[PDB]
Amino acid sequence: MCEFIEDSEDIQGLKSLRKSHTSLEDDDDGSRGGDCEGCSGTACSSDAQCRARGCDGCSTSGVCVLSSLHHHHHH
Repeated sequence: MCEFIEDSEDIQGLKSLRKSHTSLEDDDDGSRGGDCEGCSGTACSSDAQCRARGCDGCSTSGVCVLSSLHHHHHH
């Protein structure tokens, strides 16, 4: 679902961010618009899903990060 979350930019039309502000963790901003831009704790076998995460890539360690490929990736 995505009706009042990545849409947190337009508080003009969507003030449904009120209940998101309730947890007092909305102003962290991390989970507003780009909650997926710093995965790491997302284990990928394929980079295509880190690509889909908007993160960057699967690394040597099958994690979703800015993949720094040290001599290709056997994963």
